[PDB]
Amino acid sequence: ANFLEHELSYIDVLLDKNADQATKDNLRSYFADKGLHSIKDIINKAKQDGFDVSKYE
Amino acid sequence: CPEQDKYRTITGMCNNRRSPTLGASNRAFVRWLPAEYEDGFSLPYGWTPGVKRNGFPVALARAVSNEIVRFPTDQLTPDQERSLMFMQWGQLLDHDLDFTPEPAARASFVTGVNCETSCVQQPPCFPLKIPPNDPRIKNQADCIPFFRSCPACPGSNITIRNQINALTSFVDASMVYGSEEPLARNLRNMSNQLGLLAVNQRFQDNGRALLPFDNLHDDPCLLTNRSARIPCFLAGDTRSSEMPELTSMHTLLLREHNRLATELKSLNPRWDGERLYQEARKIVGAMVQIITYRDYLPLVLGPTAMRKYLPTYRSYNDSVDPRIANVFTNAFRYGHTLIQPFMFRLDNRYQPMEPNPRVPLSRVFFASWRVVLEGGIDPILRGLMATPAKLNRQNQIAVDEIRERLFEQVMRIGLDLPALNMQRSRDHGLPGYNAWRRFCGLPQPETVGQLGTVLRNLKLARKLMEQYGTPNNIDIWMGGVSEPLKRKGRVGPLLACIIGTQFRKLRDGDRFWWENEGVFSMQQRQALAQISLPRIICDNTGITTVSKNNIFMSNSYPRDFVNCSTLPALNLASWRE
Ligand SMILES: [Ca+2]
Repeated sequence: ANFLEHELSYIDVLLDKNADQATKDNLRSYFADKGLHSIKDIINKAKQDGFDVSKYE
Repeated sequence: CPEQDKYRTITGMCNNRRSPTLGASNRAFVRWLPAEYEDGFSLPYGWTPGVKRNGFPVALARAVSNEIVRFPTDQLTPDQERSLMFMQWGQLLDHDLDFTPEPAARASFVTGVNCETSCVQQPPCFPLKIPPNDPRIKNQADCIPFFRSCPACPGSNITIRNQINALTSFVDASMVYGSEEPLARNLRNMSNQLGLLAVNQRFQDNGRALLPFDNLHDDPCLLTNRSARIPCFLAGDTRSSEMPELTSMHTLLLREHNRLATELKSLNPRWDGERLYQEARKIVGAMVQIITYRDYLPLVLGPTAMRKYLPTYRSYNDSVDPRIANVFTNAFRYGHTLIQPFMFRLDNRYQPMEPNPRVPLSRVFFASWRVVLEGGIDPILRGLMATPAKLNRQNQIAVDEIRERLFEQVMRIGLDLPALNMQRSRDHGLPGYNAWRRFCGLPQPETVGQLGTVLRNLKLARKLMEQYGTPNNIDIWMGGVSEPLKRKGRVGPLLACIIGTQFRKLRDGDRFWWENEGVFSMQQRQALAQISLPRIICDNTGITTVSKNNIFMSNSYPRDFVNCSTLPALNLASWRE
């Protein structure tokens, strides 16, 4: 169920302006299959499950 | 589900095409003999007071442990012909094969008791009661906590209760990769097309990868060192953190995966992430089969049983059941007899390593922090190669670090793992000793004297009859480990049968067995024949001198060690298409 700490790096990649859009899209498909659809769903789950998300707007 | 696949599924589905659930995860254990419950359906023997098994009171598991398993631990007999790595491989292997879910303490809310804190015997709890005059638990209203393993068909007592294997029965390195699709992808590096497994992002081990951290609601690892706040690790199997020795072997294979995928990407640059992962996973899976069947199992069974129960491989046979038998979950716990009371850690030169070279196991359970903050996995892995295993002997069965102090640091009391073993075979409705003897074609003793003869130890036989009344009632783990060891093996005939039977079925009934036609090319199979555990250690650690083959026999430094130079590396050239 819970957000995993190494998945925080995935968030850094979705928020990397110069990161290959094909790579962001595989990460978004990965998160979609987990029920996390918008960037804010992803962050909010990370936060709900015990991680600091200041640094993400 | 297709009919020209080339890689295993994560769940084990579709290995047996005629019956695609055989060996798949989260299904009931096969039963090799019908279950034996107090009420014929689900109540474990011991559950109802005054209800005898075959005319005799049920012995408290803890009393059996106290009177039969307990011995002065400083008198332990080192095993001259096995390393501690022989113990650690059996634990890690077993975590490829079987895991039996139990319910969460938080399912206690509203309903039943918290099995962790109450001694009340109501579902789902089956607490171990305390005999009078126990050496440690002096309050007879106390108990050793115990959760009943989950029923595989929750419902209405009409069917006989059975239990669930949460893992792929196949020797497929599920301990590394997951037996479930969401876990398996959580274990993956999904931020690129390199085919890697995820690694820790806050820590490394002298530049080398550590397992990622798991996120548990009640993380036991954090409790072993309050200030360090190092949580448990994330792996294919939920127990990777139980002991840093085990963590070390999980971390070894994690790196071997990524090293393999790295080579395979240099060799075939057009392969995408999925294909890199699957191909490395395939190699890593055969390495586990090879180490297991070539190096480890001959030294469990010894030559005679190795030939009887594991003849030369022919080919795949889709009519054999590859499932894990319920009894194996308990019989393969023979290895608790090999366990030393200390975690041993050694340096560059195989000398005792500071801070703490000799740590009681009861300060090592779930101590994730010692891997991260006390030197990584090299000192642990040297300790495993250059320390003897404990020898199982009929009056030195198991050490008190696991019998008095199991998980002491993360529970309200130390548990007793042998006692847990016997309570667990009762939970699982396993038949007694003589019924497994019969199943194995072995004489069944009925009298103290006849038990004496089978064990070649009249005194152990008297103690066993004192506790149990009849050899029919002896719990399978207890009787199995009480037997004299076969020549050049570490089990008696009973456990040799059970264990060897199980592994034959896992090999002969595995469509992806590494020697079966079509799985690997002829050349790939001649390359894989070279692999060894010492070489895997050489490729993924700072260790340049390792144990010589057979690593599970080698155990004294410097006598049984060689430089890594000596050892052929794995040649992946055959993968170049
Ligand atoms: Ca498996």
